[PDB]
Amino acid sequence: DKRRKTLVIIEKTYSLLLDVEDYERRYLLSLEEERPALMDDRKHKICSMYDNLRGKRPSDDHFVQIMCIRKGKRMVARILPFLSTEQAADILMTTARNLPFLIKKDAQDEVLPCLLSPFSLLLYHLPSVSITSLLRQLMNLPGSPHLTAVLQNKFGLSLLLILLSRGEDLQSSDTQNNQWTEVMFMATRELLRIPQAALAKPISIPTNLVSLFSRYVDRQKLNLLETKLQLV
Repeated sequence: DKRRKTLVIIEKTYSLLLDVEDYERRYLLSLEEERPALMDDRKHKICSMYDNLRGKRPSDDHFVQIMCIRKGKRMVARILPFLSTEQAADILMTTARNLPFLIKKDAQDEVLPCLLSPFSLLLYHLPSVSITSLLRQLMNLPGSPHLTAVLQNKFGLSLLLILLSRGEDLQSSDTQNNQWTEVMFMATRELLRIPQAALAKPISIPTNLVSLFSRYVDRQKLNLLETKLQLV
């Protein structure tokens, strides 16, 4: 159906991507000649890709449709590092907001995991509040919060872990407190609730996750999480 029309948005945007990747590529392998990067004329293309992913607010429809086609996801995964921190945060927020539905349409293709790396790097430019918002969004709070579909998914589960992890980095360097502790009591709770079998296989399991859960759970249940996630 409209998959046909959306496919056009993708190709239109894909062409922009290759152009941007071409300049970056040829510039990165010529770091002698010691010449300043000429980005003045390239910049309006990045915004164009962002617009094509959303297009001012606008409903999640435009973006979600794109994130259902195999090429769409692979594309977005490559567009991310070109976007500004805000643009990428919007994409990540919008992804988590509709993640349950995106996992369903990714049943056959299973290409979501290629977004993990791009999002990983994004999280290191995000402050405490943003991480909480992302987790709060992923878990569906404020609205009825569930994550079952998320934990039973490689990317969903791996994303949850990278978020909780980054949140540890920033919460250790010490309504955020209420927001964060709720998202942490929901995280640990739902993590203990899920059966060992239904849990997906995480791509990269962060080391500081033991310390994090040490703050919201007792020794007894903490061991459960260790054996539960190969925590390290």
